[PDB]
Amino acid sequence: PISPIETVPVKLKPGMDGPKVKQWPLTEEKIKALVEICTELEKEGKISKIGPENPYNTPVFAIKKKNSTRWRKLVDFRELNKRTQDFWEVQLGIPHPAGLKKKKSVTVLDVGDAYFSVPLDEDFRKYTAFTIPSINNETPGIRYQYNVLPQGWKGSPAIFQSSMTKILEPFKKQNPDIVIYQYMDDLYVGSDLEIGQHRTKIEELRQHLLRWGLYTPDQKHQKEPPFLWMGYELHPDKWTVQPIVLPEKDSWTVNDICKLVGKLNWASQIYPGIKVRQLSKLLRGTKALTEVIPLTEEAELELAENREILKEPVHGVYYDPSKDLIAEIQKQGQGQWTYQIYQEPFKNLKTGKYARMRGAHTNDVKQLTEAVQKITTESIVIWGKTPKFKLPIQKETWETWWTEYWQATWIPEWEFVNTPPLVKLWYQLEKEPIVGAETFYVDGAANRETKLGKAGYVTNKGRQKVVPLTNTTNQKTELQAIYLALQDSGLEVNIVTDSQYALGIIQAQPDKSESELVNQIIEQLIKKEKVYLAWVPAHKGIGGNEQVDKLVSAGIRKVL
Amino acid sequence: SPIETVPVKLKPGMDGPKVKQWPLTEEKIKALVEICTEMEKEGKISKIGPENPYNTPVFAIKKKDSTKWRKLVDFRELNKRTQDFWEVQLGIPHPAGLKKKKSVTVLDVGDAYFSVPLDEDFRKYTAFTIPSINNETPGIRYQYNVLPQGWKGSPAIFQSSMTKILEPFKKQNPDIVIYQYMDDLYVGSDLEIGQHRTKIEELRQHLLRWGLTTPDKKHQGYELHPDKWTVQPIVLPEKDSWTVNDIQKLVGKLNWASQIYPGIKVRQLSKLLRGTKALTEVIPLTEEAELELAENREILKEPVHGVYYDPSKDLIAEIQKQGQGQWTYQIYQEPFKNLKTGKYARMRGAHTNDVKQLTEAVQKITTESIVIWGKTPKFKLPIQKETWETWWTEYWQATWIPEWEFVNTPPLVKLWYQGGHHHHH
DNA sequence: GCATGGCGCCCGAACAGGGACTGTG
DNA sequence: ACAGTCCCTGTTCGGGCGCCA
Ligand SMILES: Cc1cn([C@H]2C[C@H](N=[N+]=[N-])[C@@H](COP(=O)(O)OP(=O)(O)OP(=O)(O)OP(=O)(O)OC[C@H]3O[C@@H](n4cnc5c(N)ncnc54)[C@H](O)[C@@H]3O)O2)c(=O)[nH]c1=O
Ligand SMILES: [Mg+2]
Ligand SMILES: [Mg+2]
Repeated sequence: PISPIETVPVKLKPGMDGPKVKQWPLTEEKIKALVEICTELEKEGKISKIGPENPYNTPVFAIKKKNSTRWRKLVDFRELNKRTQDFWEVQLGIPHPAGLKKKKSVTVLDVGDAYFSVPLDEDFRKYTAFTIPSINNETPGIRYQYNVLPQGWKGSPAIFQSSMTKILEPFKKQNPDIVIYQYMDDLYVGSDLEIGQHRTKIEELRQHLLRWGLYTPDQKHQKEPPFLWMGYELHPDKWTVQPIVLPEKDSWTVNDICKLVGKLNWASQIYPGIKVRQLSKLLRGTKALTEVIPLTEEAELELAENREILKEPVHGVYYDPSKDLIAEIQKQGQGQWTYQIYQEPFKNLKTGKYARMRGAHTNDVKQLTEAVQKITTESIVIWGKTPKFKLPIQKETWETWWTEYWQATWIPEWEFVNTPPLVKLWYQLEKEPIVGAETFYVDGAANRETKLGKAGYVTNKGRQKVVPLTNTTNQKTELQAIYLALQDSGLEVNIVTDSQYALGIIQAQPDKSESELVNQIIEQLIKKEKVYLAWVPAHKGIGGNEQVDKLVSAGIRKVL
Repeated sequence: SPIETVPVKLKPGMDGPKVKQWPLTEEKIKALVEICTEMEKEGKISKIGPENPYNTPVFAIKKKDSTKWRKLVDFRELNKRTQDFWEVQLGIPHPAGLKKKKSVTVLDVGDAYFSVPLDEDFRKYTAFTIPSINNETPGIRYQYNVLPQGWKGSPAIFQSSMTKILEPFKKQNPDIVIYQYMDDLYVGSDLEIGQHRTKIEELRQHLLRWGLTTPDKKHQGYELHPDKWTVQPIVLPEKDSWTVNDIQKLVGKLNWASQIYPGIKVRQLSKLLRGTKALTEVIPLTEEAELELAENREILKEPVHGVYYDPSKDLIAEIQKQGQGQWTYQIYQEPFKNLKTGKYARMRGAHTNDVKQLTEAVQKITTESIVIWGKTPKFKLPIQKETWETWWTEYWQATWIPEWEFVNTPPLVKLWYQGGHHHHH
């Protein structure tokens, strides 16, 4: 039976007409499937045969189902969708087991031919016209036109979900105490009644739907502890991902690496420490899904260590609102971070990782801060609150930071945990000049046409140096200078410069970078004991600044 | 007895807003769902489907002295697309008055707007979607059927009414100036605080007789005083002795300053660093040097020339983190042509949470702008997009929301806007 | 020669903005 | 004294994959 629920009004974008794309070559064998199906949807009144006047059409096709025991008709309304009004999607996120609370009784149902049970706006039906070929392709098959939500349309998912919510509204009102998670047509109903009483409600519901056209086949979990839901196994007290099967092969293609990392990342949900960093580098730069990329050293190793983790399966524990949450993070590797949120020490509620490296030059504090924020958000989405943080960073370290960094910054309630490695700033620039230390005035310059460059320094103790540079940028030189000044520097040095660019990078105390040079500058700074970089308006004839310039900009701005 | 509506012609080639909803907290949602059930009951809003292609985010807030949650829509983007409507067809005029008054109070009169019905056509654009915790269910969508709290177009419509409601009050009190900017009413007078508050209490009353509600507080000063507002500019440090480092830095500021005021001269001071010396090395300021310095120090007193406000341009606000819980900001329309410049101190009855402070600071700057130009500035916030987008709502306390923008640019100019002048005692 | 919506991750291209040279006036 | 250009960095948006339906 179709549904008695009001259809949602849909329209095509202004000035545009229906689709008139022809039916493409189909498997004679496959065709069978569709012809079978269309004969059913016909008597069921879900679709309708149509006359000659209808000029629209859209290629259709089948695809194996979950158990490959049947087939799901799909339509290629790709051309229709572009000519169709926009919809605001009502699906905001995805449920998560770790956000689920315990309930004495539970059940989960699904809707047989779900889309196919929600009436499709009448006047829009015209365009949903398609054509089924004859078993032998002698003469035109039967032209059909959907009367219900057709798979492969912008509107179907959102229409249904919205209409499926309207259906559950009454029922929800009457039984405030029942919990119903609805993802599409997938229903998870959990309560604190007794097994039998439960079944009752479930009968109401299952029937309630039936009055609305939402048929409910007996392929819905009833009295089973292992509940198959949203890709997980839901147990009375615990849960976990469903069997996760990493691919096993000698050589790999680009696409193969994707399928891999995507699998591994989906496992990061609960399997702590999973890393895909290196594996991901393999797909750097334009490539092609087919191209056969080779697993480097790391990757081979990573995939391995990462493979030894999926050995001993893990489980997650459900959510208890009766006690605040805890999220702990640790520094995985350079750039990489992993975390886990729990309520009881060993019982991890859920795990994850944060590797995204944002920026050219940063450090650990800032990245650490990023994860905090990343988790905070993710936590509000699942539980609605922000958890307490256990961070491997000195309370003193951080205070220094936020009280010295020029940008506003903050971390919620958090406590220090001495679980190595530990985050810390690797050096600090002196606030005031150091007495009795070589004062390096540094600069550099370059020709934006020859790309040649001189980066030089000159000190008060009369020492001096300039180096020539093949193809550089007016910026890099200024950088080089400071490098030179730091190399040839002592253990306590003063460095004045006119380069904000340079000065800028250094002042944020970086401990990582994509810039070769900077890492060198970095390294050199750690080794130092008391550094102090100063700034001075370029071309203003100040102290030694004036001189270095004269030097470094020797043969790049003389004459034209 | 029917009740009319004003059609809201949207600007040509203007598409409505389509903003995704940002995840709210346990309480925020709870409270928001409740606020929405009633509003839907009182017919303020109605449930919509996905056939409507528009959206705007919403959230909730709990104000000072208040323990009731207030719905808050971010029509910021709708406001932008509906500007010609409220800035041209029907625009609330800004009186230069309260800028001058000795005391201004702000009333949340906004609730009035629910009283008038919103045009049917423009309604599609007021859509909003309430999220659900851990995504139990697909977001519920609603749209307003009455002027909504937060759209600049609402105060534009009610203008007709509000004025009438006030003609009496404005008659008996010919000195009090009242400005209506969005959901608020700025009431300013020269009276004494005690009498002022009273006149306010009378205004609240006056409003009640005309059915308008003004949320009341749990009552545990508050009101703004456009007098203690002082534009304070740059100050060259003054010390007994001087080192190269010092003179350099000084030339720093001065040089940067020469951008604001063109009078600054650096010539003589530059001479002091004539030649490559050590930093800690001490230097005595010469006769011509000392003059120039003081000569300059004088210039920094008279504000620039050409700082004339111009309604046809946007208003830009910049905040500098000075630390120690101290903050500084400048508001301008064209670079180096500051229209104002102040600071921001510590929290009373609260803590030192870096972010929260900016949040408070930003709001501070905004009202001052409202009071002074009856426009909101575009803020250049000194904090990472995420850090901010993570907690600004958690500390926000105003019905309006400014148009912010993020930026990072350290004190390369070495503390160009803070305390420097401190000689020996 | 094979579709839709939603979220996640990773990658890189496209576009934006801001300081600093450069040339012409 | 003001565009025109270059370097560098940050943000958004699109493609692929994973997972759900
Ligand atoms: C995965 C996927 C989903 N979807 C959209 C469209 C689809 N809605 N519909 N129709 C909705 C729900 O997905 P679901 O995975 O539940 O598929 P659907 O609801 O289409 O069929 P379902 O999977 O529920 O059906 P089965 O699990 O294969 O079989 C259930 C059994 O019940 C009996 N049964 C079902 N209907 C009837 C009936 N009318 N009369 C008698 N017996 C019936 C029958 O014996 C069958 O074996 O998501 C999509 O567009 N593409 C996809 O790739
Ligand atoms: Mg189904
Ligand atoms: Mg230079």
